[PDB]
Amino acid sequence: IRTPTNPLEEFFEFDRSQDEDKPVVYGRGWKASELRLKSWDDLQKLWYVLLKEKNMLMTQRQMLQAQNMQFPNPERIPKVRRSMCRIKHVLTERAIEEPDSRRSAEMKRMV
Amino acid sequence: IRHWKILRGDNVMIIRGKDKGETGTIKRVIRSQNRVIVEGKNLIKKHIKGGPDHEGGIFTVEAPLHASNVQVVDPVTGRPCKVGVKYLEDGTKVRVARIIPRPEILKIRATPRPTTAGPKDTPMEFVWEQTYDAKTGKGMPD
Amino acid sequence: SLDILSPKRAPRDFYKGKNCKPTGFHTRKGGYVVQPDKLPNYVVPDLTGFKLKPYVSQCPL
Amino acid sequence: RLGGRVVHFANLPIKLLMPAKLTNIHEFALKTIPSASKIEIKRVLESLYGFDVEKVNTLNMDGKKKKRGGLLIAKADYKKAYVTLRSPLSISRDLFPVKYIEEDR
RNA sequence: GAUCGCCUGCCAGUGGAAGGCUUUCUGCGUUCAGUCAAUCUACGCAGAGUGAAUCGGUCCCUAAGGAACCCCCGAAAGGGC
RNA sequence: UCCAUGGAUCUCCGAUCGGGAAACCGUAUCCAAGCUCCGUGGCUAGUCUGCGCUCUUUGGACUUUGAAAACUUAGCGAACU
Repeated sequence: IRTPTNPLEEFFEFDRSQDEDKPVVYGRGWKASELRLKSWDDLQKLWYVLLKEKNMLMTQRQMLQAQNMQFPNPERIPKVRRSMCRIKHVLTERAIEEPDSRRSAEMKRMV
Repeated sequence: IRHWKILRGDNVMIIRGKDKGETGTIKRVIRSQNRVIVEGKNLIKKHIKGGPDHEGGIFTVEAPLHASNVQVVDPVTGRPCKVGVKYLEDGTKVRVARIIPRPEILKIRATPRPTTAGPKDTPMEFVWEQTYDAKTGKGMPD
Repeated sequence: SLDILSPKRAPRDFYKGKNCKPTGFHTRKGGYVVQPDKLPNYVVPDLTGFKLKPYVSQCPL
Repeated sequence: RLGGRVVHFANLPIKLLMPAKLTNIHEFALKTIPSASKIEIKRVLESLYGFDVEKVNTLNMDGKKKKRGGLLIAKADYKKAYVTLRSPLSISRDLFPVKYIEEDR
């Protein structure tokens, strides 16, 4: 049950490495085309997802370094950040087109 | 750009070490020291103490040596001086003697790829292009 | 090194700030009139597109 | 163009420190980049995580700068913020490695 | 922890401006500093710490003044208004 | 990873819109011709028929300021010796 109620909880989730396993496999970051071929809404929702993730991760990092000075978790932030980069890039790219007042306010609401 | 002509794994023969005369597969290629580690070649005994990891005593492990001190074997078993190039677009680029062309050992993956996860997005959620645009525009923003 | 000044180390008559917070008049009698107009307001969307988990998969095909 | 500054992608890397070494809390502590206002953090932690904050205050420290002569190495510029919830929230002791590894000592 | 002292309208108290700029605190340590043998700290490492419609700045004004324009004057700079 | 090309973002002072205690604090117009947007008048409601706004963007003209070592050519112009 991975259901984080209590908005405080958002800054973390999922007690890692339960009784006997390494659920330490955490996948790969998004890629250029994989992001290219998506819609605007699901794009920005993936965005805020990455946001909440970057938040939880930085919070993990500094909490651990401060209190126990260990931080066993490996870095996941570069994939999170650079994927935010790619989102922003595909947006700024599908931005340009013919109509002025449309392409403007498109780039604008992006940047 | 081709700064290297000795690849991971391929059979090689020794020169000039304290153990001149031996053939081995190169376990690692340190590109910084211009050096390589070859199986069972260049043994050396480390003293080590380590508390948690049970680093506990003499370890006979293999340490590198300069690439200008190994040369690779052939189906004549010696000198290739294998510099070579056969740029014909029918392959065999690498490893021409000074005759026999080997295109690497084809190891392909150093680290295994995980075959599951929960926290992870199911594979691309099955790449499906999610109506980015199909009718020359749909999926656009408001 | 104590390079360029910064209000943390100055006399009480110093003001630098952090460069982007323009949200009102600047009142005459030493106040501040924060309008509603110039306040950041966000089109953040609801429960997000859920099939989009935080990062893509490594499971080989 | 309804509201002038109409944002669409907020990117303030809010980093909560820890509850007050507690389990049911009225107010807590962020540490963000040194350009996060009160109005901002209010309208964003209301609008993205669904908090309900009342008093938003922000003491503004700086980084731990260590030097050995001319060799100076510094860090970021925190903006430690305190935020006050209208009705206390709770934290389960097992959310993560954190808050039991920590509460050990 | 305890007896004993010294200060109590400019060497010893209280809130602090000017100045310092982590020197405050928390754990670890004692290589360096301490006018010792230092387990101690204003010392090294590690970590945390400063919340303010009302305080003090910000801001409005002007004094002493420094300049802007125009103007006047001077080989150049620039000076004067 | 990496090379080459070409594209995206591209914080601040120096500084050049105003202030400034360098790295910080304050901020477009005019006019045409563009859908949307927001009431207005039409009473004749007829594409139900028409006016006048705005935020914006294009596309102009208004809206405007640049630095170096030595070299050169000049203006000044000294004492030691």
